Amino acid sequence: VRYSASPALETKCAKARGAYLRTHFKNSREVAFTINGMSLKKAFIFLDNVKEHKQAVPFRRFNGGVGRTAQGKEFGVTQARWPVKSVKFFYDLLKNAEANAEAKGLDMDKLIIKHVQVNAAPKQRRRTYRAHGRVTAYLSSPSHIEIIVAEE
Amino acid sequence: MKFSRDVTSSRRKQRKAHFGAPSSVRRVLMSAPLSKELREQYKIRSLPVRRDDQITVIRGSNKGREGKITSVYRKKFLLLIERVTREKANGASAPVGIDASKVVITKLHLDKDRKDLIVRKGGKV
Amino acid sequence: GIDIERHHVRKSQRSKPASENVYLKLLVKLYRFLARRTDSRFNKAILKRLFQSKTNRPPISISKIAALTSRKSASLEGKTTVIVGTVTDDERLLTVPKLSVAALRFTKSARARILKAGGEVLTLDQLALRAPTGSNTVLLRGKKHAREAYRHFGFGPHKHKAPYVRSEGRKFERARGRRKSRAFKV
RNA sequence: AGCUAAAUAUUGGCGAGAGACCGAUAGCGAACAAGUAGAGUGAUCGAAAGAUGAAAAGAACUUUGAAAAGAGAGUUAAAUAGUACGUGAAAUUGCUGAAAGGGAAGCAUUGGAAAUCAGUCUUACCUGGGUGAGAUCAGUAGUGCGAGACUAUGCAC
RNA sequence: UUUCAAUGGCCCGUCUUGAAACACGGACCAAGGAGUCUAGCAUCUAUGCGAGUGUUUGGGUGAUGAAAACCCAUCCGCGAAA
RNA sequence: GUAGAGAUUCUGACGUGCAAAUCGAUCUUCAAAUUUGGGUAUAGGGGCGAAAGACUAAUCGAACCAUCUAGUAGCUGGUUCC
RNA sequence: GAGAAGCUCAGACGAGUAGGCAGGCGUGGAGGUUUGUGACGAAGCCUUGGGCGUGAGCCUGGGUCGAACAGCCUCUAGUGCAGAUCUUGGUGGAAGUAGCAAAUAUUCAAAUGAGAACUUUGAAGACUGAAGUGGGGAAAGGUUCCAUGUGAACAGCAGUU
RNA sequence: AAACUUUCAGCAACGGAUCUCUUGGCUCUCGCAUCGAUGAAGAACGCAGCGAAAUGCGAUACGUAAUGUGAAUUG
Ligand SMILES: [Mg+2]
Ligand SMILES: [Mg+2]
Ligand SMILES: [Mg+2]
Ligand SMILES: [Mg+2]
Ligand SMILES: [Mg+2]
Ligand SMILES: [Mg+2]
Ligand SMILES: [Mg+2]
Ligand SMILES: [Mg+2]
Ligand SMILES: [Mg+2]
Ligand SMILES: [Mg+2]
Ligand SMILES: [Mg+2]
Ligand SMILES: [Mg+2]
Ligand SMILES: [Mg+2]
Ligand SMILES: [Mg+2]
Ligand SMILES: [Mg+2]
Ligand SMILES: [Mg+2]
Ligand SMILES: [Mg+2]
Ligand SMILES: [Mg+2]
Ligand SMILES: [Mg+2]
Ligand SMILES: [Mg+2]
Ligand SMILES: [Mg+2]
Ligand SMILES: [Mg+2]
Ligand SMILES: [Mg+2]
Ligand SMILES: [Mg+2]
Ligand SMILES: [Mg+2]
Ligand SMILES: [Mg+2]
Ligand SMILES: [Mg+2]
Repeated sequence: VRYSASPALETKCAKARGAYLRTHFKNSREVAFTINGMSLKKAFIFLDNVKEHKQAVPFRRFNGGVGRTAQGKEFGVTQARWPVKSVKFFYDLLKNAEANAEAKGLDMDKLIIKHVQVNAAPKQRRRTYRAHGRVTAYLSSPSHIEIIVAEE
Repeated sequence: MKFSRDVTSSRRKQRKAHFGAPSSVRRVLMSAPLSKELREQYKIRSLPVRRDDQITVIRGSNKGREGKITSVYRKKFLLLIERVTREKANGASAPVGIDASKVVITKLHLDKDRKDLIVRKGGKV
Repeated sequence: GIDIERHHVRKSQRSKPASENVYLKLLVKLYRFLARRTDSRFNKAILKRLFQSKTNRPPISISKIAALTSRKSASLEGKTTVIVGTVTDDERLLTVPKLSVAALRFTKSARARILKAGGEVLTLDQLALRAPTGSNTVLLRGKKHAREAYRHFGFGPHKHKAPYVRSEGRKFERARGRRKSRAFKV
């Protein structure tokens, strides 16, 4: 497997990825865009706060119809949400990257999220039944997620 | 050039007849040259290989190795030679198959039928 | 803008043969030079006819040559006949006179009978050597409109041309429109 | 009232040899467990689907994780071949970089700006200048009669 | 090459006198996708032979290796007369 | 008037439905020309019809399946490089 | 000499639908030819580099890749797409939108478990209310029955069921 | 100033075009004449150490006898 980027010293970075993860691609993109560039420890704090509805993930691109909240203010937006299912996958991937960095002996105090990317995985297909005996798609939009953390 | 009306040069037919050959036909297809000393002794150029025959590998990464033929995997047109193996991930040694055309026989597993095959093939004992 | 009406703009003639015969190309090469470096209308005539198609170069027989060169007021006694085309035989002429003919092609029978009567056969390059400007030569052509298609060209009411019919006889276009007893005649 | 071989026919069956044929949306519907899966009460209807690698050598072991997995490692000529496997286009998408943006965008002409690309020049040939060493060059002698070219033995030093 | 400024630039295809049309088809991309082959006929051209022309209905070298090449007789077609 | 059998009105809900005919309320009939299981007969210019051209497997002013059949189209659409 | 299919000098002229003709460009396969290219990388593909042509198109650098392929003269055809409510496949914007609201209704504690609004146990609160949400059958299904496990897919939320 | 939108490129996806291949098809030619009440064609159900579809076979069941070959089968 190849990560989409190498924006760090190979010897001073760690990697984690997840493939075919059954969580919404659009929500995951918004989470990734928000935690990218954060320090690893603060990313964990922010993700836990989103779980508690103390902070929110701003929805910037896939925002059609998203509701308004005073928790978007800190990011200068009005549309934000708390996609906890996507949060959990990122929390587990961040934990994996941390353990990978602990295995390479990096200084676990300057670790920064240097790269995070969500790609749309192959869709999984279900059916839904519509009026007048019709059948239409009921697809899932799983995601591929990769994370690179590095010393600042 | 071929001239017989009973011989086909069709690539499709030749490949079908080779890869679809039955077990007894594949035995003749898996033949090896005899060594120079053996050719003169028995007046025979080549023979179908056999288990318990002694060969040396003449081509490939295993060229120059020697050993008995432990098995003749005819389903794969492959010979398994003793002590010609490679290491699996878990340390186990996996045998490496070699084509019969890529070895030369240095000692025959002679027996009653093999002796009959040499005389029938015009050779000597 | 300019108000020019253009009718005879592109010349309608052949500037070279359609044939790929290499020897015809060699003859054209010879007569391109001769028609250019002499003032002879004969050489320009030969060059032009060397380009022409088969239908525009009808054959002529040795009978027609013998008749055309033996008129009462002829003086075409000992002159070379020239045709850019094939010279055929006429077996009806039982006795062939002594003739000198220059032609593209001679039929085997025509050539044999000309020679046997003491005459001579020349190719057009041999003619160029003997009469480089065509002096004292009879330039001849075969009959252009003797071919079958000219029986039919111009067919129409009261034109007396031949119809295109698959077969000949009664029941094949000899009825209404071809006689008074069947409506009208032509 | 009657029989009869051969020369003739042959998109079925069986066996065989070929082709300026098609090359996986093509060629039979079917290159693959295809008249199969599936549909219809029934008569009938009827698909989709080929390719890791020379060889599974199909990733030991360590570590994080409830796990799926990840990260180290490992095998391989190649993992930019990991079976969701040759190559791997486009639509479509994420990240990064660049740039632009007052109710569309795109295009054309001309230049600015920024970015980026090519000149390899004055090589060849000729002459002059400096030193240097060297089997030494024009006319000739001789070896197809008259004239012309050539090589070759010497001299011309 | 990108972008800016100035000037110009309506959405293609189609039927139509006339399409930017408030006429129809066209969300997007790949791959597929429509004047062919045959029995004739007509003009024109090329080639061979020419008052003739056409070996392939057939038969032969032939067995070797032969759907080819090559050779060979009598008819017959078209033409030489309306 | 209940079970059962219907289906008047709301021109109610629904109208990319719970549903290719359903849901609510209202309403008709409710001991007979009543309702109904299973067996059985009638088959396509045929059946069957207390008759609406109704019904005959979501199909009916002539079912469904295959074939004739690439049916014909003076009509519509398309028809590929410089 | 100047591919005589060549070379050279001069003058006039240039809209085009339907339509006609000519000369070219590109594709599969056939004969011939080119001590043709190629695992020291053919073909194919990508390109924020270069060159040629009025154009169809062609050549080339870099990247990717892995087994074949091209030039010239001829032969040949199932030979060139933007359209056909074209065919088959793939994939978009609409969109994290419409929505997932009939059938009164759930709550507490414990156990199990990585994880419990949905499993199991106890407690409470309720409903069907005998023309039943109860207990059986006929038709139809066909193993759906039971136990033990599992929890990828399915159970349009969840999953230890 | 960001976010956002748009275009291009690198990389990563999605998808499976392209290229190369081909135990298949299609077409031509040559050769041959052999089903069944002595139960055919077709259908069903069974048979292997671990075998469901195909091949094969029939309670003698991936087979018995007989003949040939002559060391395999193979997950
Ligand atoms: Mg988008
Ligand atoms: Mg809304
Ligand atoms: Mg529905
Ligand atoms: Mg490679
Ligand atoms: Mg304007
Ligand atoms: Mg018009
Ligand atoms: Mg228009
Ligand atoms: Mg109209
Ligand atoms: Mg219309
Ligand atoms: Mg439309
Ligand atoms: Mg195409
Ligand atoms: Mg209503
Ligand atoms: Mg048609
Ligand atoms: Mg039709
Ligand atoms: Mg013009
Ligand atoms: Mg083709
Ligand atoms: Mg290459
Ligand atoms: Mg591009
Ligand atoms: Mg130019
Ligand atoms: Mg076509
Ligand atoms: Mg298209
Ligand atoms: Mg068009
Ligand atoms: Mg369309
Ligand atoms: Mg909603
Ligand atoms: Mg109640
Ligand atoms: Mg109650
Ligand atoms: Mg019960």
